[PDB]
Amino acid sequence: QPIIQFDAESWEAEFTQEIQDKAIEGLESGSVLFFPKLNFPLLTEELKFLDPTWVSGNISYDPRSATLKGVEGKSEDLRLLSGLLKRYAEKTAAFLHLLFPFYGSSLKIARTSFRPVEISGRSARKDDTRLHVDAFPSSPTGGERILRVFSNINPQGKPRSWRIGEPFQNYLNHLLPQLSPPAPGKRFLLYLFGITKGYRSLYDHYMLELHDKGKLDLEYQKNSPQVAFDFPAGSTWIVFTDQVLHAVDKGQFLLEQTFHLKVNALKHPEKSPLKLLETALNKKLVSSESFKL
Ligand SMILES: [Fe+3]
Repeated sequence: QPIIQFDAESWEAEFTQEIQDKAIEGLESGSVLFFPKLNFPLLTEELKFLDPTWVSGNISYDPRSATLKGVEGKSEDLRLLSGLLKRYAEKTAAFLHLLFPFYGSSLKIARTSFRPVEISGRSARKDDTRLHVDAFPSSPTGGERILRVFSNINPQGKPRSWRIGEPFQNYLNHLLPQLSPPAPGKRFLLYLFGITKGYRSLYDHYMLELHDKGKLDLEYQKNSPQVAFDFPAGSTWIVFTDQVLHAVDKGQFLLEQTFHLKVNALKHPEKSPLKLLETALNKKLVSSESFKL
């Protein structure tokens, strides 16, 4: 069940335990949780930002530090834009705490993003029209999960077209023969040189290889099992993007919020990419891992 549909229409929705169960089981199994009626409204004063020219170098906001990046302009405009992204951070965070009480306080918010550039007009590694799991060369996770909340805020009713691929285990299996260990010492140099933020764990190395090799595998991109789904304007969806194979084909105006979650906070840690990779390669893939006696 690549997509599980939910009825919630409010960011302050109260959830029964049955729906909370459905959500966590689905999320952890690598489904997209889809909320067709959960719209994220904009203030009249924010409507001006529905314009791709605000991107100056893909605008980001760090709720932890209340800092906005990737955009230039007058102070008042940056203030408004920061307010928009801040509100998205707040609402998504509240919603996740209402929906996933099992995770308790283990949900750690990360960066908020506003994507006002049209997708259809968009290197092979960066081509997000190619199925991939999320892995960022400059930003290793150390095994932590990448959980994202997305909202289509297109004011012309245009959907956001995605493709959803096969389960992670199948993707990993398909690509296994192409995986290779890192060159000795190379990850340490990336760290010393500031190319990576923190040290790239072996887990991160392998997720990057899956991401990259998968994107270059043209036969796989073309022929692997995948479903095309249009997320309507005014909808929201929630995905472990390090586990769900995904690609975006068209659309414009998206808010996105990243959260991180430690593997030991999961209901079924064995389903995580970290544990699946550690099992497949029979080794510990993050050196900083906690040790269970
Ligand atoms: Fe992605």
